[PDB]
Formats: sequence, C-alpha cells, structure tokens
Amino acid sequence: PQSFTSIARIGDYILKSPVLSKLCVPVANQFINLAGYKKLGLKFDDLIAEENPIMQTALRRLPEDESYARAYRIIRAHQTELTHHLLPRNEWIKAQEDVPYLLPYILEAEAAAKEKDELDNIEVSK
Amino acid sequence: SFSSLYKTFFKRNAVFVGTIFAGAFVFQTVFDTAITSWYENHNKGKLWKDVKARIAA
Amino acid sequence: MTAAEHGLHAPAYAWSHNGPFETFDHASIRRGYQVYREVCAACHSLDRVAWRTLVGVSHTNEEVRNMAEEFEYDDEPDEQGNPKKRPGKLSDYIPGPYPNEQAARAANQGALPPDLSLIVKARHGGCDYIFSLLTGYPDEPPAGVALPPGSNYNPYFPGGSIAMARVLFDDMVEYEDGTPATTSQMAKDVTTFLNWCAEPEHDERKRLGLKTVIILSSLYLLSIWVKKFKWAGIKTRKFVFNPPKPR
Amino acid sequence: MAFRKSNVYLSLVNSYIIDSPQPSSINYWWNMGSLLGLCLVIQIVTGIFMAMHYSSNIELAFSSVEHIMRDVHNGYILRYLHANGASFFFMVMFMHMAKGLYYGSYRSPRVTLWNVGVIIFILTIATAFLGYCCVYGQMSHWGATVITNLFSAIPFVGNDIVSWLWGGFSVSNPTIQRFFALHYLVPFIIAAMVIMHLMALHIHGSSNPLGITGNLDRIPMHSYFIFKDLVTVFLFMLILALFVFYSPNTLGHPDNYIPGNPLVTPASIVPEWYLLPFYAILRSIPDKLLGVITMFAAILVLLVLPFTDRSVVRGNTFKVLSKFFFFIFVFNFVLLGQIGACHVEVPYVLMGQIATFIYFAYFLIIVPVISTIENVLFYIGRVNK
Amino acid sequence: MAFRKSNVYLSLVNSYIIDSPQPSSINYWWNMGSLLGLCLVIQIVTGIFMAMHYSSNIELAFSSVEHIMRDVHNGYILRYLHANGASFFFMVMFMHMAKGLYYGSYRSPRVTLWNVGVIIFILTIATAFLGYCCVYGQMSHWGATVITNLFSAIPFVGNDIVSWLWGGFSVSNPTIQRFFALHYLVPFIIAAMVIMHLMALHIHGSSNPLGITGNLDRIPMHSYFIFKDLVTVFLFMLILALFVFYSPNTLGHPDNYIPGNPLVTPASIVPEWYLLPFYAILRSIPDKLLGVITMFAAILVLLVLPFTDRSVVRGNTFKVLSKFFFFIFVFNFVLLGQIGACHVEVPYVLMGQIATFIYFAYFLIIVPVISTIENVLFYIGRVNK
Amino acid sequence: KVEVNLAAIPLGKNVVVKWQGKPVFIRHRTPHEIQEANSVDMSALKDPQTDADRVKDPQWLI
Amino acid sequence: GPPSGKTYMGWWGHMGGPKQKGITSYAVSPYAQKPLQGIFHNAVFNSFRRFKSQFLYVLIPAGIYWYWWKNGNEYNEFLYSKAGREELERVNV
Ligand code: HEC
Ligand code: HEM
Ligand code: HEM
Ligand code: HEM
Ligand code: HEM
Repeated sequence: PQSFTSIARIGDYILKSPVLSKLCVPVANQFINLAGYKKLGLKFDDLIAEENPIMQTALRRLPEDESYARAYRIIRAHQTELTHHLLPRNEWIKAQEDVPYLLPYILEAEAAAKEKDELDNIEVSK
Repeated sequence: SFSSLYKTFFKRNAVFVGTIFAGAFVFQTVFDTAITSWYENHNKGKLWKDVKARIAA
Repeated sequence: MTAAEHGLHAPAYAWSHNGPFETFDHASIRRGYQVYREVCAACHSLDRVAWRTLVGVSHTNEEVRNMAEEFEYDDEPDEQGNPKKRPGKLSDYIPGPYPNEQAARAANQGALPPDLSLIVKARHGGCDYIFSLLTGYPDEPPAGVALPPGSNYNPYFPGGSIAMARVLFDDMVEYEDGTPATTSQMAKDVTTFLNWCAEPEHDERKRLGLKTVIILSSLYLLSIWVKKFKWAGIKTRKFVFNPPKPR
Repeated sequence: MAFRKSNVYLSLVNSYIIDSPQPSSINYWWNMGSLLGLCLVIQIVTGIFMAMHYSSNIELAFSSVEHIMRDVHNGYILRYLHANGASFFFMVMFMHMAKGLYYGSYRSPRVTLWNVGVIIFILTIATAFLGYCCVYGQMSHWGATVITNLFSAIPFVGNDIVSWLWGGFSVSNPTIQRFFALHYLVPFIIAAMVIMHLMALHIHGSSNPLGITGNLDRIPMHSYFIFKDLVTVFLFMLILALFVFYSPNTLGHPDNYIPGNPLVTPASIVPEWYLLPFYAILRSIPDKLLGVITMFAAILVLLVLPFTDRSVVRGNTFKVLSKFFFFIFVFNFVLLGQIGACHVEVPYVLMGQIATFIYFAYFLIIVPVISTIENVLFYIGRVNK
Repeated sequence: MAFRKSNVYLSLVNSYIIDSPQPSSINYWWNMGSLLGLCLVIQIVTGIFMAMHYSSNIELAFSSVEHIMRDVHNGYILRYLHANGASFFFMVMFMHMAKGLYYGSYRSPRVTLWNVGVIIFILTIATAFLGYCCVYGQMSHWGATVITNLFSAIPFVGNDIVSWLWGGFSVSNPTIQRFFALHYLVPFIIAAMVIMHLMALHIHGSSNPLGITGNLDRIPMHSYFIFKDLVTVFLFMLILALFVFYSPNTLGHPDNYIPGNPLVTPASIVPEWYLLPFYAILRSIPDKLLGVITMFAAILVLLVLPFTDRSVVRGNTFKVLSKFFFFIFVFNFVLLGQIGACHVEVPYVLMGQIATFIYFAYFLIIVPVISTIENVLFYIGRVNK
Repeated sequence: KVEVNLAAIPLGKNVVVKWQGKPVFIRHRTPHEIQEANSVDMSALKDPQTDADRVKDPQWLI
Repeated sequence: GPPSGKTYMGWWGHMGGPKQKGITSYAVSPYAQKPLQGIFHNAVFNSFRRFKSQFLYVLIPAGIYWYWWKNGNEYNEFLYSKAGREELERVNV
C-alpha cells in the first residue's frame, strides 16, 4: 500500500544522485539476486499484488502479448514451486530481461486516481 | 494372473469394501493378540501372574 | 533463587518401569504396600485408592478381603437410629490415620502429612524425587544452617527443612519373600507402590500406546504413498508456450 | 446438474470441500486450518464425554477429575486426549497465525478473514483458561486468582467487576461453577466463528506462497487436498498419540495434582505454556492497569498489521530483510514464553522488557521501515536512469 | 451496491430478514416461526444462567434447583421462565406444525423443509425430556425409569442398551450427570437444525393461505413483517409474563417438589403435559415393543403426509371436508392428551385405543380418500357433460 | 461478616483465622511489645505508619 | 438470493484471471506413472538445496536468542551463588 509514485520519487532521487547511487545500487542488485524470483522464471512486475483497482486497470491496459507472457510466467512459477524445484539455469530470467513493463501503466493509473481525488475535494478561491 | 485378481477383488466396489471390512475384523483380532503376547513376553517376571505363580511355590 | 530454596535435583535412577515397553514390577508393588502399611500409614493417607484396585495387581482376592475386614467403617444406622460400624469390604477406600486435618497437625507438630495417592505426579522429579527424599537424610545438617526445632535437614526438599524425620532404617520390615530390606530396598518398593497408586492405568496405557503408534505410523506412510499417487498427474505436468500471432 | 450441486446442503458441502478451487502452489503450511478443525472436533467430543462424569463444585471438581482418571473406562484416554489436544490445538493455531503473518494473508482482500481469526484466537484463549480453571488443582486456583485479580486495577468499576466475576469474595464454588458453564459454552461460539471464518475465506479463496494471483491454474479440493490434508491428519494423530500414551503429563505442570488450597501459595504461579508469552508481557510492565492494557494490546496489535505493511508484494517469500526480522519475531516470542516461566529475578525482567519492546516494535516500527526499504530496493535494483 | 448486500455476513442477514420477499397474503399464523426463534433464545439464555448455579449430582440436583429459587437473585424468574418458556415453546411448535398441515406447507416443493422440521421436533422432545429429568423430583425420576425401561423391550440388546443409558443399573448419579450434559448439548444441535430449516425454506420461499403462487406481489420482510412479528412477540411476552409471575406452577405437576425417592412410587406417573398424547399412544398398545414402535411411528407418520395428500390444490382453505376432518384430528389430539393424564381405568383404555386409531387413520386413510373425493367434486361441479 | 471472638482466648499462642478467603492474624497484645510497637522506627524503615490506625484496639491485634 | 459484491475469485469457467492463449499443458495418468520416483535423489540433493537456501534466516536469530538466554541464565545462576551475593545486593537495590 505504498503508492508507486512515492517509490518512484525516492528511487529517482537515489538514481540521479552521484554518491548514493553508486553506494545504494550494488546493495539493491545483491538484494534482487538473493530474492530469487528470477530462479522461478518471474519478472518483478509479476510479483506486484493485483487485488486493487489500480493494478486491475494497469493489467487491463497492458497489451495483449505482454499479458500472455505474464500469464505463462505465472503458471510456470506455480508449476515450478508445486514440485519444490527451481527452473534450470538456462530458464532463469536474466538481468537485462527483468524490465519494468507494468510500471508506466501503474504510474499513469495512479496519477489519474490522484487527480480524480484531488478534483473531488477541490475548493474554489472565492 | 492379475486380470482375475482385479475382476474378483477390485472390480465391484461392494466386494472391495466387503474385503476391507473382513480384513479389518481379522486384523483387529490377531493384531490385538500379537501385541498382547509380545508385551507380556517382554515384561516377563514383572506381571501379576508371574508374581502369583512365584508366591504359589 | 538460591539452589538451597530450589532444593537439590534428584538424579536419574534406573527404574524398572522407565521405558516405553516397560511395566510396573508387581512384586515391588506388593512389597511397597507392606512398607506403606507398616511405616507410612502412621502419618499419611491413601484415600483415593479403593481396596478393589489392589486385587489382581499386588494381592489376591482373599488377601484384600482380609486386609479390608481388619478395619472399621461407618455403616448406615440401625432401626433405632443409633450409629453403627461395619467391617470393611472391597468397595471401600483405604483409610487414613487421622480423622481430620487438625488431628494430623496436632500429632505432627503443626505440619500436615500430604495424601500420598498422587504424590509422584504432584512433585517435579517423579519417583526420583521421592526416592532421593526418603534416602537423602544426612546424619548432620551441614555447617552453618539455622535448623528450627522439630525440623530435619533433607537437601532435596525445597528450603532444606522438612518436618518429616528419617523413617526408613534397615531391617525394620520383614518381607515375606525374603528380600533383604535395606533402606534403599524399602524406599525403592514404596516408591514403586506410590507410582502405581498415582497411575494405576500405566501398563494398559503403554500397551494401547504400542497398538496406536503402530497403526498410526502405518497409516501415515500409507497416506504418503496415496497422496503421491493421486498427485503424480499434477507433479508431472508440463507446460509449453508458443506466443500467439498478433491480431 | 449433479445432485451434489442441486441440493441445499450438499451444494454447501460441495462448494466448500469438494469443488472448491484451491491454488495449486500451496504447501503443507496450508493444512493447518483443516488441522485446527480436526482439533476442535476432538476437543468438543472428548469434553462432552468427560462432562458426562464431571462435577463442578469446589468440593467435587478435583475428585471428579480423578474419578475420570481412575474408575471410568478409558477415562485416562479422554482426559489426556483433552489436555494434550488443547495444547496441540494451541501449537497448530500458532503455526496457522505465523503462516498468515509470513505469507501476507492479512493483506488487502482478506482483512475480514484476519479479524475473524483474531476473534477466534481471543475466544480459544478464554476457553483454555476456563477449562484449566475447572480442574481445580493448585495451579488453576492461583492462576484464576491472579488473572481475575488483575481486573481490580480499573479505577472506578474494577472491584465490582471482580466481585461479579468471582460470584463472591474469592475464587470459590460460584466461580468454579461459572467457569464450567462458560467453558462448556464458548466452544460453540468458536464453532460459529469458524463458520464465519470460512465464509469470509470463501469469497476470495486462499492465498499462495508466491503471493501472486492464483486465478490462473487451480485444482479442486477433492482427491488432491483431501489426501494432502489426510497426510498431516495422520501425522498429527501420531504425534498426539505419542504425547497421550507415552508422555501424558509432560506438557502439564505437576502442581495441578495437588488439590486447590486457598491457604498455600505454590511459590511459582504460572499458567499453561501457551499463555506464557502474554503472561511475560503482562509481568514486564511495572503497573497493573498498564499491564492488563499491554497484554490485551498484545493480542490486539495483530489488527494494525494490514495497515503497517507498506509493501507492494504480498508475503515474505522474495524479501530477505523481512525473512530475517520475521524469524527474529518468532524467536522473540519463544524467548518471551521462556521468560514467563521464570521467577521475577534480576536479568529476566530486563530481558522481558526488551523482548516486549521487540514484540511491539515488530508490528509498529520494523515492518513499515523494512518494507519501504525493500520497495525502494526492488525499484532501483532493476530500473536504470 | 449497498453495504448490506456487498458484505459477507450482512448479505446473509439482508437476504434472510431484510429483503426477503414474503407473500403479502400471509396471516398471523406465519409468525409462529419467529416466535419459536424467540423461544429458543429464551431457553438457551435462561438455561445458561441457571447452569451457572446448577450442580448435577443426584444428591445435589434438587437442592441446587432450590438454591436457584431461594438464594440466587432473580433466580425464581429464571427457573419459572425456563420451565414455562419450555411449555410455551411446545405450544407454539404445535401451532407451527398445525398450520403446516392445514395450509399444505408439507407439499412437493417443501418436503425437505417438512422433514427438517420433523427432525427438529424429535430433538426438542428429547431436550425437554432430559431437562425435566435434570430437576430430579418424583415425577422426574419415575418418568426417567418408565421411559428408559421402554427400551428393554428390544429382544436382543435391550438390557444392554438400557444399562448403557442408565450408566449403571437404575436411574442414579451417572444418569443424572449424563442427562445434564445432553440437555445442554441437544439445544445447539437444534440451533444448527434451525439454520438448516431456514436454508431449506429460503430456496422456494414461504407459502400463503390461498395455496396459489405468491410470486406475483411480494413484500420485503423489513418494515412490514418485522412489525407484524413484533405484534405477536409482545403478545407472547405478555402471556408468558402472566404465567411466570401470577401462575407459575400451574402447567407443572406438584410432585416435582418432592425430592426423588427410588422406593416410593407416586401412584400416577405422568410426564409434562405436551408429551401426554404420545404417552397415551404408547399406553394404548398392549405390548411394550409394539408400544414404542407405535409411539415412534406416531411421530414419524408426519413423513407420509406429502405422499398421501392426493389433491391438486394446496391447503384446506377451499375444501370443506378437509377442514372438518382437520379439526376432528386436532380435537382427537387434545382428547389423546387428556387420556394420557388419566389412569388405566375402564372407558379410558378403549377411548385411547380409538383415538390412536383415528390419529393414524387421519394420515393414512382420511387424507387420501378425502383428497380424491374433493378432486372429483371440484371437477364435476364445474365441467359440463 | 463472621463473628469470632475473644473471651475463650488467652495469650501464649497465636490465632490465624481464615474466612472470606482471608488468612489473618488475630492475637492478644502483650505489654512487652505494645511498647516495642511504640518503640519503633518511623522512616528508617519502609513504614511511615501509625499503630493507632493500624490497630485501634490497644490490647488486641488482627 | 441476490448477487453479492465483486470478488477476486470466480468459479470454474469464470475465475477472473486474464485470457490465456498459446499455453498448452500435458499430463499423464498416474496409473501409468511411477509414484515415489526420485525420492532417494530428492531426499539428499533437493533437501540440501532447500536447507542451504533457507538456513541463515532461521539460524542467525536462533543463535542470537539462544546466546542471550544462556548468558542471562548464567548471570542469574551467578547472582544467587555464594560467590556473587556481594554483587546481588548492589544490583537489586
Ligand atoms: C510420621 C509423622 C511420618 C511418617 C512415618 C512418614 N511421613 Fe512423610 N511426611 C510427614 C510430614 C509431617 C510431612 C510434611 C513435611 C513438610 O513440611 O512438607 C511429610 C511429607 C512427605 C512428602 C512431601 C515432601 C514434599 O512436600 O515435597 C512425601 C512424598 C512423603 N512425606 C512421603 C512419605 C513416604 C513415602 C513414607 C514412607 C514410610 C513417609 N512419608 C513416612 C510425616 C511422616
Ligand atoms: C475450545 C476447545 C477446548 C479447549 C481448548 C479446552 C481446553 C481445556 C483445558 C486446557 C482443560 C484442562 C485440562 C487439564 O489441564 O487437565 C480443559 C478441561 C475440561 N474441558 Fe475443555 N476445552 C475445550 C472444549 C471443551 C468442551 C467443548 C467441553 C465440554 C463439552 C470441555 C469440557 C472440559 C471438561 C469437563 C474439563 C474438565 C477437567 C478435565 O477433565 O480435564 N472442553 N479444557
Ligand atoms: C479455530 C481455529 C481456526 C480454524 C478452524 C481455522 C480454519 C481455517 C481454514 C480451514 C483455513 C483455510 C485453509 C488454510 O488456508 O490454512 C483458514 C485460513 C486462514 N485462517 Fe484460519 N482458522 C482458525 C484460526 C485462525 C486464526 C487464529 C487466524 C489468525 C488470526 C486465522 C487466520 C487465517 C488466515 C489469515 C487464513 C487464510 C490463509 C491463506 O489462505 O492465505 N485463522 N483458516
Ligand atoms: C431447547 C430448549 C430447551 C428446552 C425445551 C428445555 C426444556 C427444559 C425443561 C422442560 C426443563 C424442566 C423445567 C422444570 O420443570 O423445572 C429444563 C430444565 C433445565 N434446563 Fe432446559 N431446556 C432448553 C434449553 C436449555 C439449555 C440450553 C440449558 C443449558 C444451558 C438448559 C438448562 C436447564 C437446566 C439447568 C435445567 C434445570 C432444572 C431447572 O432449573 O428448572 N436448558 N429444561
Ligand atoms: C425450533 C423450531 C422451529 C423454528 C425456529 C422454525 C422456524 C421456522 C420459520 C422462521 C419459518 C418461516 C415462518 C413461518 O412460515 O412460520 C418456518 C417455516 C416452516 N416450518 Fe418451521 N421452525 C421450527 C420447527 C418446525 C417444525 C417442528 C415443523 C414441522 C414438522 C416445521 C415446519 C415448517 C414448515 C413446513 C414451514 C413452512 C411453512 C410455510 O411457510 O408455509 N418447523 N419455520
């Protein structure tokens, strides 16, 4: 329930700084490797919890081929952990392949919902 | 002959559960007898009938 | 707190009923009933144990009939309403020495002897605590204790000062099977008898536990097989993905 | 359509246990709910068959319990099964709650499920306390005395409500008969709340250990999870049979075989082992009103959990700091339980205060900070600018 | 949508009591069900608050009841409320069943509802018999002995099932403690069966006194039938407060104020008034095995009613012979109840035998023949040929 | 409200009665330590107290 | 009854996931399979893989709390000994 605009704001302030990007990005990459969702054949945007209207609009607005790829990666992850194994090492999601694909859709749906709730509580300056 | 075995024991469910109940009957009886004989034999000289036969001699 | 007021811990003796297939040694229960009746029955009671529970465990029927008839219980009154006594039967409970708590506290200098029919389940230590307590009276209380009068030293008792003196001395009870009745022999037998008095279900409980553990481990392994059989189709399921042509 | 769907009752049976779509990825930690239902059936049936022989006066409670233990047939089986089954019930309930806290089962669709679970937790704590008090041993009298006497710290009404709880002026025959009637009652309230637990579960289905959606592949509950439940059912029955037939008094306290005495205090008054962490939380506050407020807040802090979890990913499967601090919380609970069985002595009160602070800083300080740090790490580890 | 629909629990409450579409034509006989719900809640609450003071041994049962009467604050209110509320529960339940077999509610869409009703009726009879046996008066004890020694007529296992019921060899301390544990227990089974009664009702909805379909105009249950039920609730509470406060031992027998004595028979052993017709049915047969078979058949003959009703229109609203023989059946039941309270003297055994035969000939002979005759009269009164 | 009383009690012995769940001293008061009781500390102890409000009876403690 | 609110799980046919295209699944009858296949390989190699992955998370807090408990227990045993009374009085008051 942290909004992705907050995460993106803190993350962009980290990434555009010279000093703490070169400190904080290696510990993030080690965190990503130790997380081990890639060993199950999942990108990170398959991990975002989808039972909220923002993620439902983002998954509805996601294009058709990306949605089929996401559905296969989820079904393969369920089938993999059902057998208590991992995917073989040639089937792991590589680091250049782990892209944020759902993130622009989530960000525009979140900006639309925040603009909606700012306009619903608007006050004219009379 | 596994075919005749299947057709007389596992084909109909009625004879299947009848065999399960008959086996449970005889299993319960002889399993109780086997456990009680092993228990009384493992505790030899400690039981009351052993003590009673000792004090009756 | 201090190990004095904790009490020294009783060590682990090799009881003949320790172990999951073991049974009470019934000859030692019979001898322990003799030790209770000739020494322990002067102060402690056994009012949870009926006479009929002894038949077929430590004595025969005639022996428990005679040991019950040597006592007097209250009968229902006569046709004139006066109270009447009765020789004991198998249905009655083992009587205690004192008629109330006040006679006990009067006869034992204030202290009350606990009822011994649950005392090995009521003390942390089990039979080892009872054995170490009965045999653990030093000849002298160690150098520097302020022992109050009427109290004795036993380090297994929490605090040290117990209001029960040493009551087990050698050859104070003759056994009718000729066992040499030392202090440790009598303490072993009376502790086995007290453990039977606390848990008279012990042997059948362990026998039923053998049957139950065998049947349940059979069922557990067999259910592991039946689960793996029913789940084989889902464990060995393969997924292929050909990306659809765009339209 | 099939008769198992066309019927009024059989469609309920079908929709809950036969055709109910479960996520295929769920592991053996998802058998704890079926296990708790079996535990509840065990407790209710053995309790009825002992209440057919139990008398609830202050004079006859203890000796009626030994009348169950000594001269009714298989009565030791019933009493050891009821007592060790209550303890196994609480162990399996702690596993159910710690699974739900690990895998994020408290999160956004299932908060009503989490809250009905917390209500169930409170009611079975109350049931187990009353049933301990019905034995009327030495531990149960003085446990009843301490826990009931804690309500005297309420500043205007406390003496009147503790006299109303007691039915008199101390724990006596009215208190024991009240506690027996309530210990008989509250399990049916627990069964109704279990039906409501299942009703809140059924509208969204179970979660899965990935935390991602499970709407994609699902298998019915019949002949997959029926037998996967049966595995742990037989394993639980085996371990319970060990504790009932070979070590029946290990999880108990030996002071309950002394009959209850208002005149002798047993010099170390502890409750049963599963109430020991909350007893240590209560003891570690140097006050009485703040102590009872802190124990009740320690049970009610589990409701703050869906609002302090600040992460976009459901569960701790793919987070490393959340896994580390979860196991810090679990062994903090175990240390708190071990501290609650020790005396009020010198290192233990500071250990109890620090462990209480860790218990409350997990839900309120550690989880938000760690989860937002993990959010920012998940972002900047894989986006480049 | 509204929050009362978009919830889990409020959806059930809304669907059953708020937006439930009732036929607008239903008269005041359609309040007996909500009345039985109120009665059940009365019995459960007053029984719990008396079980907080009841001791169930044979030497303490009767005196614990008088301890409730004389020593507990407002305890005479609780005891008189429980006893007269049990009898009022049975009068309202007889009205519910008589409405059901007057208006044809047993018929083909609602046969499972009728059968769940018959199960509820058997369970309430058992609950009240056990609760009358718990007070351990003189009618209580000897009623327990004659009703349990009924079961010794089974020619193979009868002595062992009666020695299993008694817990010994006649009605004593195990029997009374058993009957208390069961008299608690069976009301919660009744609450579960009432939930199943409502579930079986809810699929097709209630009938109406016309017997035609009620699908055409319907009224939500809130704000119309809530207040139409409130009218009968206040009337029922008024009449019950009359019998509790001004006339409390009227429906009871005076011999339950003699303590139970196994050596003195009270020279006319009769149960409570509502079990008198089944007692007269049992007493009419000159054999014990056939007597209990005929009593259980007299209450299981309510199941042959949806198969012996041979007419095309539902209910007796528009039939004259069905109305006449219905009220013959009702006053036969009242005469049977009055025969069951008399001794076995010379006109009464013949009157009870003929009334038992009329009771059985209603379901098995009178309803088919009168249904067929009314069918062909309805045909040839209006078709021309 | 129990009414246990005094004329059958000399001193040489304590009474500790228990009633209403109340274990409680009751004892005749000696001269010897009626003014050892008025010999006491006031707050070289934990006890800034008054024996007049504690025991209103001069000769009988409870 | 009336329809209730929108949920996140339907039933068989209308679960509520995305549309699925291009995913083909294959499975064999269990009656044609070997159950208990690979149990002696998974019992030693897969068990070690799962243990190696998930044991620092469990055993570092267990080590911390067990060392804390043993140290507090040793201090409590020292304080109520003859050698450590002269710290016990200045420690408690
Ligand atoms: C005479 C008086 C006796 C005799 C012959 C025995 N006992 Fe013992 N006992 C007695 C008193 C007054 C007390 C109370 C002491 C106290 O302050 O607690 C006891 C105590 C016990 C205990 C309890 C120990 C404990 O509380 O941990 C046990 C156990 C016990 N006694 C057993 C026992 C046995 C087995 C004897 C065998 C001959 C025996 N006692 C003798 C008084 C007396
Ligand atoms: C919610 C489930 C229940 C729990 C957790 C529970 C817990 C307990 C516990 C811990 C005890 C003490 C056992 C001991 O220490 O010796 C106990 C005793 C008892 N319980 Fe329960 N109980 C439950 C359900 C029931 C029910 C439903 C009944 C009655 C029908 C019941 C009847 C009893 C009785 C009669 C005792 C008496 C003492 C004894 O025999 O142990 N219990 N209960
Ligand atoms: C009487 C005790 C209980 C019973 C019978 C019970 C029953 C169940 C059952 C059968 C399930 C579904 C199977 C599963 O997911 O494990 C479940 C799920 C759940 N229960 Fe319980 N439960 C009980 C107590 C609790 C408690 C005390 C909590 C927590 C406070 C709780 C929280 C949950 C949660 C969160 C889930 C969903 C887990 C998930 O699927 O992600 N339950 N319960
Ligand atoms: C289904 C609803 C119930 C019915 C029909 C019912 C019926 C009865 C009846 C007829 C009596 C005898 C009254 C007398 O003559 O003195 C009775 C007594 C009793 N019932 Fe119930 N009862 C019900 C529910 C309950 C419940 C749930 C409890 C327990 C919580 C309970 C506790 C008692 C007790 C303690 C007595 C003792 C004797 C007395 O105080 O009158 N009842 N019951
Ligand atoms: C604890 C006892 C009972 C309760 C709480 C109960 C509850 C209800 C309720 C609330 C209704 C709907 C309102 C009404 O139609 O009057 C109803 C309807 C019905 N009940 Fe009962 N009932 C009980 C006992 C019985 C019995 C003993 C029978 C008959 C064997 C029975 C048969 C019916 C029938 C046939 C209906 C439908 C009547 C109709 O609407 O046409 N019930 N019940």
